[PDB]
Amino acid sequence: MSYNYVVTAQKPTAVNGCVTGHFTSAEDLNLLIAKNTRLEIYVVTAEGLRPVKEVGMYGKIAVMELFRPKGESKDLLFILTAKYNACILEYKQSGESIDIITRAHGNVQDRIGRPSETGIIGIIDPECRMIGLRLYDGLFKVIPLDRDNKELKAFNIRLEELHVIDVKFLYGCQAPTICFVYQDPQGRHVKTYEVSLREKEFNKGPWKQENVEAEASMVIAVPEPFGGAIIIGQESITYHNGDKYLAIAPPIIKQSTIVCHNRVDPNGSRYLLGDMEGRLFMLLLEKEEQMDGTVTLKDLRVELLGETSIAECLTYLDNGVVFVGSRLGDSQLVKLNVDSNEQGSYVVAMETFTNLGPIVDMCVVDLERQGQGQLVTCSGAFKEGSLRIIRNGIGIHEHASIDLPGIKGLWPLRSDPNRETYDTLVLSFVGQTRVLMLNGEEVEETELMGFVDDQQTFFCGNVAHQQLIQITSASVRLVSQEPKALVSEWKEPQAKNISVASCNSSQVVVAVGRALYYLQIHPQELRQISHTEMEHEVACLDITPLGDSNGLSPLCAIGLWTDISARILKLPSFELLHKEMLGGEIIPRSILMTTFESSHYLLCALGDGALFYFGLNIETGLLSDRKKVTLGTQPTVLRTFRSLSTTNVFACSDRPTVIYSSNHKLVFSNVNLKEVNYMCPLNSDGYPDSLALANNSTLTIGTIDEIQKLHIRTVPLYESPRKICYQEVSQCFGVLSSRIEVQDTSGGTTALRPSASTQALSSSVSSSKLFSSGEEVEVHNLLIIDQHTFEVLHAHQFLQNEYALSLVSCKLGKDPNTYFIVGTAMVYPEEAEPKQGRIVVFQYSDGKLQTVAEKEVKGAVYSMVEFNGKLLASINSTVRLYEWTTEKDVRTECNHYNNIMALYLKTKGDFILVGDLMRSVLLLAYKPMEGNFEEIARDFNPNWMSAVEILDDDNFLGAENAFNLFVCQKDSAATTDEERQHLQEVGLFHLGEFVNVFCHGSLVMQPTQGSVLFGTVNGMIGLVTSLSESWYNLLLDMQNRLNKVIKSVGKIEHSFWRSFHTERKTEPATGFIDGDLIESFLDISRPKMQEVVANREATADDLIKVVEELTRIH
Amino acid sequence: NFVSWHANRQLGMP
Repeated sequence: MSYNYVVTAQKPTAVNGCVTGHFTSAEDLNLLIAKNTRLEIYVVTAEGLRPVKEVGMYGKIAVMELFRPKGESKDLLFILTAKYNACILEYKQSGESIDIITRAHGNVQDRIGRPSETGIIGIIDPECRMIGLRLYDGLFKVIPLDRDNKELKAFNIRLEELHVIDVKFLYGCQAPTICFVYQDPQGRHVKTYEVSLREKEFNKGPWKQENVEAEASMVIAVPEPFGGAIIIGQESITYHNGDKYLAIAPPIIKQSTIVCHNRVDPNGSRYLLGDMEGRLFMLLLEKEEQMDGTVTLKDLRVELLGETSIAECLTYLDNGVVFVGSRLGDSQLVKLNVDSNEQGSYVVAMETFTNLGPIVDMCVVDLERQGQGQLVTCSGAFKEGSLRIIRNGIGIHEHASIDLPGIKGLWPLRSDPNRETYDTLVLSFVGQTRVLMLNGEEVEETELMGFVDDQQTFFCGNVAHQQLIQITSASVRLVSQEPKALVSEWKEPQAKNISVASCNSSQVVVAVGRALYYLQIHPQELRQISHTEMEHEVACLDITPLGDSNGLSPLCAIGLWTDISARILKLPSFELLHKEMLGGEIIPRSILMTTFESSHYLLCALGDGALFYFGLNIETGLLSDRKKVTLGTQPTVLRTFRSLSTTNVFACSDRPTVIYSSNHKLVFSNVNLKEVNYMCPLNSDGYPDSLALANNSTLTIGTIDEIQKLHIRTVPLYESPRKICYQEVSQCFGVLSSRIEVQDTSGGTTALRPSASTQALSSSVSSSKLFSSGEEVEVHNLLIIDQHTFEVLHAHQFLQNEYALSLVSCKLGKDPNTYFIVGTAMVYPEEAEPKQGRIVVFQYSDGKLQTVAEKEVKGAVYSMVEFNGKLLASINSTVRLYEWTTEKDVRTECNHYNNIMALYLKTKGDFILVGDLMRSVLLLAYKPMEGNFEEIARDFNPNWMSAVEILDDDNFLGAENAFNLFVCQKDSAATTDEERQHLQEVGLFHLGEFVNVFCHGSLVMQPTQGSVLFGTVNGMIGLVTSLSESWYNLLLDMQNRLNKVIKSVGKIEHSFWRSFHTERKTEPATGFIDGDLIESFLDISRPKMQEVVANREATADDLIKVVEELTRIH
Repeated sequence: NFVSWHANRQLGMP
């Protein structure tokens, strides 16, 4: 009985790799960024980066390399997966659509061999002759590169050298030659081997083995004008080449290890280097021309340009622009300057890209006291540390709220032909019309002398020549502003009522059922121009000029009534150009034509809450993209509003949606509101850049939030945050963080920069006397953070050498107070395990932080959890329950303990508990007879756990060292005294992330069961839910069919990819389903869509809908 | 130390 569902809620945001070249075309400069399973492809432009294509791989990317083989148009792409899927890819832009073709591919796994330390390295020879792979210790796999070998059959060659640190092919070699630093006792050395692929050996190298620094770790192959290698180490950098040897020991380098490099100038006269501390360096090579003897290397030099943010990834682009790919902090575009600016930096940031960093810990809070779901994360590390607040949907802040029932339309109004700020609002009601004035933040209800009030208004705008139009159902009126009078009035030849309005600024198009009349507002008179009659009754109309004319609309959008169809007309005539029959018999509700980017959009929404969208030339009228994307269930009404640069579209419904722009797509995000029926833009004298919104019975006006589907707040900390707990009754957060100080000349610690713990509004240090028994030191604190302003209210620093490891917010025993409890540990470098720590109880209740209790404890307080009125703490392989005395003292019964190392811990409101001991998941219940915990059950089958969660009483989610998820369940069968002691892996699944935190919660609420969010090292954020027999099978069905349909980049089976894989075993996946796969069903053509469907009922529509109910899960 | 091995692991390795 095991059925689980898993979706991405936020795609991975950490950058794992990035590379530069010519892959879009030979005549382009691209940036290729590797997220986890994601390849992103940019064009380096002049403003910055132009996205072109974002693609999913069924595999963690581990090698990403561009190269052009002999006689080749553009660059090709080599990709090696962590599960050893190889492939070579091509960028084919054939049509107006873009594809990634698999020119070759195969799996390069070896049945033999241990995965090397320093990991998979992949490299490509300058001649493009071959691909070198270092996957396993003692083995070097060569893949020969020729026009054939579309399977990448390869061969291994024994590598005599046990333990290779880094490898590159050397430039300018009369045969592929390898260069590498390896380790044997005696330190490290650098060596060469020619690759003889002819006979599959190594031969000799083109130059002797040489010793290198103990910490040497990067090899750079310098290109042809120079040749040889650079070897970057600790405290020393050296050039090697034949008998030529150069070396420097610049002191600046001596701190932080250099982690990455990039070549700036194709001469290799200049390289960028990056630190762990994010200091960025220029490495310059000095060329010494002979006068006939060509160019030689005189010296090496390094200069500190400044500081980026900690980089996985560094890519010189064009003209002093650098992309900094960051894993532990936000990514960024950075301009390099010749002259050092203020602060003395050569580096100036142009752009910053959001990374949820490693999500180290998190929790869900209904932040602004709404039934929602805000995620708050401890993100990043060291100076990149921060909090992140993740919000779902787009919000709007309520300035004014005048209630007023039964509104049926809204139009903004301005009592001055001069400005662009309005001061009048128009509320059309069922039978009536009442106008509003605006003093500032005031709203009074008199009318305009020229406006009807006894009829219903279908339009109210501003026209031409000091004028203000009302198109009431009885007649289209015209009023002059300066001359306050009805300057003319059009009515229907036979006094029939106007049905559908339509009015830009210089043009009018009404309809009386099937009949249409095009009039004009040429000075001070309503002048008729045209008349046609429609094959059916008109449902909706829209006209707003699109570019080449300002006010004078050349085209007409129209919705009909029986053939449920939309069309494009030509207003001078009305002649029928292109018409499109939709399905069903539900009428078009609204239709609208607008301009966004390099696509002129005309879309139409139906009456059941469905929508269809269409791109179109304002030139002619061709049907473009078409996918039935449903919103609410109320007939949607469409509008245009001014925002940032680009001005967008707001869909009114019971499910308020806003339509933005993606790469060059249109974004679909929730608005965070009850139900909107009508909405207009604004610019008021008392309510500037705003929007007006009406429901069943309220009028509203305010500001609009970002743009994305998830909105993200950032709270920089400039240090490492490790743990976070929300405290409701105190309206704030406790965060444990730590910062790094250094060995002073005074001996002690200094300040490598201001951060949250050093710049807090107030502070306190530990005065405890519990203990009396050139270098880097962590210094740990407890931060108290306002849930509203996110300011660092108070910071308490723990003792010298005390690391805080665990944190909790709870009431204890009989006491009504909420104490934030912190479990610590005295940490010294020489020791393997600590023997000392404390449990401190603090109180934040008034306006400050009080140390209530201290409890000496014989080890490190790895985790803790409020049990059932007591404090369950896991101290260094022991588990002990603590009592909170009424004299405000914590105390245990020292013979009542546990032999468990609970690195991760969770509690079921019952007397239960999921731990981890000696690499396993365990289940324990409290037995008060023994004042103890009993070991109900265990998962034998070993697993290096990374996180752990209770789904319900019988099912337990785990995550592990090999990026796999699993569900353990307790046997419901006989010999309940042996087979009961064994819980069982009912579910398996290769997730491809490293999970640090699960927690019950959702970001959705204002149909399936459950909701567990999770946070990742890559910064991913997932969601997990339970299903049921039918769905799981149906969806399991849908998976296998979906595999056969979908084209996957490097020809990798989803089946292989999602299969649970460790060093020990490879099982297929069980009890799990990736929403990710199940959601890509919507991103298929109706064709391939009707394939997946052949055979309850089963249909392309019955089921399209199923998947959407699932999308609303996150 | 085990302790900082653990803090390293949640960062990945660093």
